Amino acid sequence: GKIKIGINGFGRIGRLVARVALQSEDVELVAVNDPFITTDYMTYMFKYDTVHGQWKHSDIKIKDSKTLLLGEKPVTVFGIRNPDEIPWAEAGAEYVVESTGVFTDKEKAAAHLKGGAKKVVISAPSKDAPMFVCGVNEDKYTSDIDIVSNASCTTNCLAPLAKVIHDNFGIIEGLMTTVHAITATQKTVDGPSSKDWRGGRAASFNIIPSSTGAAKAVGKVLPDLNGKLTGMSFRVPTVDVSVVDLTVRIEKAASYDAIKSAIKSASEGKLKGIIGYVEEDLVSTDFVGDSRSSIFDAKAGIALNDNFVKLVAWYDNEWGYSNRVIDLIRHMAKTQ
Amino acid sequence: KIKIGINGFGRIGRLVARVALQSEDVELVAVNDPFITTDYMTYMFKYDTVHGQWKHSDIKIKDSKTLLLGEKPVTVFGIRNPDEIPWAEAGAEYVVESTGVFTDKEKAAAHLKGGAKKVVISAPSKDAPMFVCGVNEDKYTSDIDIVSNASCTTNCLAPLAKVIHDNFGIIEGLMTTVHAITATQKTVDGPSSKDWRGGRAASFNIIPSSTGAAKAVGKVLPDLNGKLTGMSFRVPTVDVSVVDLTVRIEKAASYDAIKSAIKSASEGKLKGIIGYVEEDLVSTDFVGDSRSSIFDAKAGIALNDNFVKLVAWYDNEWGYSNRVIDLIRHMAKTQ
Amino acid sequence: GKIKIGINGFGRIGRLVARVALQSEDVELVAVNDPFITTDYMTYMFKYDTVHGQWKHSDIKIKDSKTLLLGEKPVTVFGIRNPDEIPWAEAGAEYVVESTGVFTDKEKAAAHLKGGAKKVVISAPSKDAPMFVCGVNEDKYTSDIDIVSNASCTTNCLAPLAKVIHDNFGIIEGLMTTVHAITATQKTVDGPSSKDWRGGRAASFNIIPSSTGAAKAVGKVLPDLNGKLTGMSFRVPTVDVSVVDLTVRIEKAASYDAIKSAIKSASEGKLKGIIGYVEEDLVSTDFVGDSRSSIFDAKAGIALNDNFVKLVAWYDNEWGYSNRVIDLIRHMAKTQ
Amino acid sequence: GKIKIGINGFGRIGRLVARVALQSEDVELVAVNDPFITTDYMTYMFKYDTVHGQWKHSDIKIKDSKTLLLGEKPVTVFGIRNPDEIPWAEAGAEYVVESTGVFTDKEKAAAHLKGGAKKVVISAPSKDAPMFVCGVNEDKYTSDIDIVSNASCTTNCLAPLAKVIHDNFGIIEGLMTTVHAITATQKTVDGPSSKDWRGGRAASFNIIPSSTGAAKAVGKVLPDLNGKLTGMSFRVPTVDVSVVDLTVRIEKAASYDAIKSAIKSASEGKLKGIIGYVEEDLVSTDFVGDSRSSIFDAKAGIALNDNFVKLVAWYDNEWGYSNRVIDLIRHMAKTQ
Ligand SMILES: NC(=O)c1ccc[n+]([C@@H]2O[C@H](COP(=O)([O-])OP(=O)(O)OC[C@H]3O[C@@H](n4cnc5c(N)ncnc54)[C@H](O)[C@@H]3O)[C@@H](O)[C@H]2O)c1
Ligand SMILES: NC(=O)c1ccc[n+]([C@@H]2O[C@H](COP(=O)([O-])OP(=O)(O)OC[C@H]3O[C@@H](n4cnc5c(N)ncnc54)[C@H](O)[C@@H]3O)[C@@H](O)[C@H]2O)c1
Ligand SMILES: NC(=O)c1ccc[n+]([C@@H]2O[C@H](COP(=O)([O-])OP(=O)(O)OC[C@H]3O[C@@H](n4cnc5c(N)ncnc54)[C@H](O)[C@@H]3O)[C@@H](O)[C@H]2O)c1
Ligand SMILES: NC(=O)c1ccc[n+]([C@@H]2O[C@H](COP(=O)([O-])OP(=O)(O)OC[C@H]3O[C@@H](n4cnc5c(N)ncnc54)[C@H](O)[C@@H]3O)[C@@H](O)[C@H]2O)c1
Repeated sequence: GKIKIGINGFGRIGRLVARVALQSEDVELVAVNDPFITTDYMTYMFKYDTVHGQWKHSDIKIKDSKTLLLGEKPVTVFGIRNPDEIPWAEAGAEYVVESTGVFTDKEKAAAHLKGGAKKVVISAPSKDAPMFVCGVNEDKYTSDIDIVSNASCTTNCLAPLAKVIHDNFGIIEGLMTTVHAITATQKTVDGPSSKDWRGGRAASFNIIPSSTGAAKAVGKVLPDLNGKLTGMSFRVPTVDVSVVDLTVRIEKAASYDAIKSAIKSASEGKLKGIIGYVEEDLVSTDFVGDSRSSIFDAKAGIALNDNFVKLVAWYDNEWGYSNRVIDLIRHMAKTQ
Repeated sequence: KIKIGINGFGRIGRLVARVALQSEDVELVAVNDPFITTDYMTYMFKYDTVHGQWKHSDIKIKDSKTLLLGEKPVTVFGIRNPDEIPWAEAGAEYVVESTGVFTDKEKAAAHLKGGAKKVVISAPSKDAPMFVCGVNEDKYTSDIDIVSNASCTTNCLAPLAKVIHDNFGIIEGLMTTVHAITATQKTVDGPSSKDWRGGRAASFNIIPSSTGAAKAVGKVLPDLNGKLTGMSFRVPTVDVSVVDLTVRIEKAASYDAIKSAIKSASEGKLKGIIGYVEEDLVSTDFVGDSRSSIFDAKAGIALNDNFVKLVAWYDNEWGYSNRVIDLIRHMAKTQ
Repeated sequence: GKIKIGINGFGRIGRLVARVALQSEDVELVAVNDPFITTDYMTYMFKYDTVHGQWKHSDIKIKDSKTLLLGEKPVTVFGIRNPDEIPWAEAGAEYVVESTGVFTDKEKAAAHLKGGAKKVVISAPSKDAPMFVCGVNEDKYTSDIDIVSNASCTTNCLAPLAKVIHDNFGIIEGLMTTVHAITATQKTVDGPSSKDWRGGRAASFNIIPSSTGAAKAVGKVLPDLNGKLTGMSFRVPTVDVSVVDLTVRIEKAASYDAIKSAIKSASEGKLKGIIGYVEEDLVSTDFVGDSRSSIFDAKAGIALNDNFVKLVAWYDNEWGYSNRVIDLIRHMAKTQ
Repeated sequence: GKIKIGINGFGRIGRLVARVALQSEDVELVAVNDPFITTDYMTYMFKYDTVHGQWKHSDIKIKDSKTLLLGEKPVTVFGIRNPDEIPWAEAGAEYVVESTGVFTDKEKAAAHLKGGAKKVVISAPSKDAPMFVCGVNEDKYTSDIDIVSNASCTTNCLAPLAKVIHDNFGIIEGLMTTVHAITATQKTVDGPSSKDWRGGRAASFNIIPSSTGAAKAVGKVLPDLNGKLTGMSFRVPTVDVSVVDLTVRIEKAASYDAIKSAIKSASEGKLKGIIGYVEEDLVSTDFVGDSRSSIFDAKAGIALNDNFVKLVAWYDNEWGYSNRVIDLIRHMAKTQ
């Protein structure tokens, strides 16, 4: 080991990927860049979390103007806006997590290579960097690629479920709806959002529809499913945890029980850790802190017939995805 | 000149009263609720968290058993059993059964003992004839004294499905409703014997729930019996819900063809029942909308010409309350 | 014969100040500037509102890139960043409502005079522009003052109440707490807020303590109270409508009924329309749309004794204030 | 050996008092009564919680329809409405936690004795049963008392704070305000609530004033402060964690720093575990899970002068209080 990483954008995903790395045995966080959060403010934002509780694993302290100590393990802090000016090499950061939400293009994210980084993992979909979803197509990653995308948390939820359903029963066509928690891009009160008008309306007092390429993106990581899936979303007044509502038409007829057995076995086999399976009366909060990418809700789903069903799968959009960012880094690091 | 009474002065009861009191043809003459005194009733009727204060008329008490809406008298009852309510004394011909505990045909029929002539159950009934305005209210016959106006969800789903089925032919469909919280839910994790998920804190959880609204469409549109079903997700909003209907259709149709069909329907026969919008609206923009189903053109999406996802809004409280009154109007015109 | 005004910053307050003007008999909105809201987006943001309902008093349309049509009446639209670059006189705007939140300094707010504007009303506290509060000290205004502040929504609620109490009973000292709805400066989720750390935390899932000079500002508009009042604030998960909680030790002993009586008298007299009086079991949503600056809740308060009492007054922080912005302009227009 | 307790009313407090017992080393939960929660349903309500996470401390099994298995320890389950009919003795429950909220009268709670219980601790204020607050007057308890009250969560937060301020500076008089999270007695939508009209209004969409004698109650556990304190509450849209806002006029002049010091000193000494002290930018969710009764927030408070100040103290109305119920039981058992 240890695998040395840096994080650009110490936000919801940035801070949680830090918790995952800090709690790991094989990954070492060595640097964090965010020009909007000072070293001092960084210890506060990292220690306290409205959703995932207070950090109690180690002690948080400031060594100096730009060095955090987690315990004492040292973490360099940067406050640079331009990625091509971040000296990642100085801190030994081999892998950089691009979780700012503004450098998703391959060309922008590649700016990190200038300061000495060897690999960059974009914490969101990318238009030109290849996307990988763990448990679905991460084995397609080749080490000659230096900039990749870990897709969206929604694709990480739907992709695993669709692969199981497709492998077992064959998917003819499917439509997805995700009841999604509010996020950083939304507004507390009605305000401007030029590219997403509905997105500008007060987040916690409205059900706000939105478009999403998360379902269609499944066709990129699973080519056989190209053009057979798409969907949309409804952002709702909850702080975290979202759910996928997949309406699918399958080729091979199968009872609901049959579908439940296929998912259960997958959650216990090759996709253990990625896809979960519950059969209780759970609600959103019960999934806070769940590290799986997709937790199938057995009792919530409903079948119209043996070839037309609606499947339900939860996902802690912040926690599960953050764990997948790390898992993808772990796999890239084990490649070759 | 239609005289009505309301049993259960709750969310639906109070709003149905607002519609009636603001109507020219309907007259509320009596209200019954054992858990709300006459004085408290004036407060619960005047102030509303979501539909604003009532200023249409002055609200005052005359006596302990009589309210005055500006200048019209409204008798107040506090009876527990429906078969003890002297509806006729107040001259109430139609009784809106909105308590939520008397949906059985035989239980609602209790209002007839007090002299009521017809009863309209503000909810689905296991055995009472069901009618949805704009869908099958014309199947109503004057010999029927007890009917169901179905659920707000079914009122949203039914009209829409009828338009798509008649134009395009729905082979199969699955619906999900993102629904506002209601009175049956809890503020904090509490006991809900018949619905565990529903006992969990209402405004701090996405809460899955089962719904018969989709299956009930089969009762008002026979050709869709067994062709639809679904579920629901209760979310942290105070009112206004939305139906997401995914359907496979017989006749191939572009999304634009589907939009115009709905738009046409909204400007014709179903005008006032089904609405059509093509703006970036959100939930609160629908508070106070009297339609049963408001199609969101921009929210919906189609995978191909035979498989699509349609989105329709509905103020579960206000639109339904209006339908309750519309059914009464229709029944009253039925010889 | 109308007072021609313009609005810089088409936000919560700018948009509602616009609703008030458009429906008035004496003020005419002739121009609005907001570099973040295009002309067509402006018609959408103005028409629909999560808290105050849809605009139905008149039709809304776009005459041209650059002109709106509010019930057959034209409103010029600008999208200029720098205030000194706004051609207000072109639109004929005599009064400018500075509601962007970023130009509260008297010398920054004065940039509007460059474009031909004659008077500027800052919709917020100002460190160097004088503050006036309707019902408290607006008559102190003289026509040679060209830049003024309408204070804060909280001071507009606190000032009138404090005045009545002080004039009748004499305030020895007081401490205020405002349980305030969330606003645009807050975040949907745990986000950066360098000047107000607490204010960065998820808005609708936390009680959030906050500093405020609203009680201290009372000294500016009411000299004899200078230094005798101060306070704090808690931001809670509501969309609009706030409440002031004033605890005061008074010089003249008075029963709670006598205190209630003084406030009622004022609400029916000199302070009608500014201070309101309620004796019913109301809650926050019952005040949405109330135009008063301070609605005294007679039942919610409690006195420990005849010289120490806790008084409660509600205020639609958005609507009440917006109406006061207009009332101040009307007053200034009548001066000299 | 172990203090064997029984719980009547498996609600928020009842279930969290159970978690505390089940995690202690000295307390043994042996019986639970709740006629509205079946034995099977009980495991589900006990295991998952919207606020305090999933119970992971020990496994949960159902031995049969009358008993649960928690970490191999049997817990009898009753479903009896009338308290006088619960055979506490049969289970071995010595102390009974009366947490239904309907049997707070001394004579009504005494019903638990006819079934075999020796002591009854009511988890709410009582009109006549002796009230005790750990760290304030729990030593006033005498073995001849079999039925006591552990006061309210609010009085538990305020009393310890007032005791410290009074012992150090002397409290001449004070007025309190509590910004409180919603509770089970409130309603999801505007519904009937005859004894509390405001409390019938939509809980998560309104700021709801409410009366409260939690402040007047301090004079009960703290005789010297009788008639020196009172106040009221504001229920707001949060799921848990409330805060006390105390405005007090003190006798001995003290700078804010000296007051902070006195509180920090008490939090590290005699009142350790009861009173807490924080000097950071925290928000409500940061206190979820805190076991103290009162957490002083140094930075949130403000002083007008050395004799008139506003003190802020947080409390997880659910958790802090549940821990104190166990502590009161511990003290009673230790003073048999
Ligand atoms: N929140 C989720 O549920 C979720 C799940 C999966 C993927 N994502 C994706 O992760 C990304 C970040 O999402 P988030 O919710 O954590 O956002 P966020 O807003 O919480 O965090 C983004 C961080 O980027 C920082 N930042 C801004 N400009 C910067 C710059 N030039 N250099 C360095 N740092 C900068 C910000 O100060 C902020 O702390 C987005 O692309 C998002 O779509 C989010
Ligand atoms: N709220 C909605 O969105 C909605 C929409 C459509 C249909 N419905 C249906 O309407 C019914 C009521 O729903 P709601 O949300 O208005 O509920 P609610 O709880 O707000 O109102 C029900 C009222 O019934 C009263 N009541 C109880 N027992 C009574 C009795 N024996 N006699 C007289 N009155 C009595 C209550 O005191 C209460 O005021 C239910 O069957 C519900 O499923 C609700
Ligand atoms: N919302 C309230 O409760 C309230 C009440 C009283 C006073 N205020 C004060 O009013 C001001 C605005 O508050 P708000 O809640 O309406 O804020 P907001 O964020 O809703 O609106 C501010 C508007 O300013 C625009 N803007 C930004 N930069 C600009 C520029 N250079 N030129 C022109 N427009 C620009 C934005 O695009 C936005 O639409 C603040 O100073 C605030 O303190 C707010
Ligand atoms: N934050 C808080 O919620 C808090 C803090 C301090 C004190 N308290 C007090 O604790 C008590 C309970 O409050 P809660 O919030 O836990 O309420 P809750 O409604 O969550 O729980 C009460 C439980 O009592 C059960 N119950 C009802 N009648 C019963 C009977 N006859 N026999 C046995 N069980 C019965 C219910 O089924 C329910 O599970 C109240 O007196 C309250 O004032 C509450």
